[PDB]
Amino acid sequence: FVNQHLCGSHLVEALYLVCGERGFFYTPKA
Amino acid sequence: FVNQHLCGSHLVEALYLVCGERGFFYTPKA
Amino acid sequence: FVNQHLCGSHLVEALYLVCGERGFFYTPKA
Amino acid sequence: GIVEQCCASVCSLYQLENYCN
Amino acid sequence: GIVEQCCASVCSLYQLENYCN
Amino acid sequence: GIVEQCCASVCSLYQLENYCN
Ligand SMILES: [Zn+2]
Repeated sequence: FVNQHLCGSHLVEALYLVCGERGFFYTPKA
Repeated sequence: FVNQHLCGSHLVEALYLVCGERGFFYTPKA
Repeated sequence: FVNQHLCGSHLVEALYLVCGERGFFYTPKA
Repeated sequence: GIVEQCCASVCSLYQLENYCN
Repeated sequence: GIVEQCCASVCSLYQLENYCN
Repeated sequence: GIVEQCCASVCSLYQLENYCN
């Protein structure tokens, strides 16, 4: 695997691709 | 709902997600 | 057709949309 | 316009409804 | 955090597994 | 190359056909 720069709605896709059936939490800082 | 920064092909997705069955017009300035 | 600025995972989509059944090669410089 | 405002600043989904048919 | 690190610097898929349930 | 030119400048779909098999 390679090191990725991920920003946006593009990232959460990788959260789904990585996770999938486990589901994830998406926690930005605001 | 939250305020979004949208740019590109990423935006037109939100146009589909917002609109859907109504359809939309996509009008950039050029 | 119009001239596009393409960067990222967004691009490879256009590689699929352009190519499709032919398949493509994705060759970045690193 | 929307494309410019959503991309130079932020816009809301309510503003997006304006361009649905 | 991840959102910030993947977006200010680079992160790996191994780091992403940490936020799966 | 294409990845760099489409991402540093603009490219056209005709240029993309060159990398289909
Ligand atoms: Zn993007």
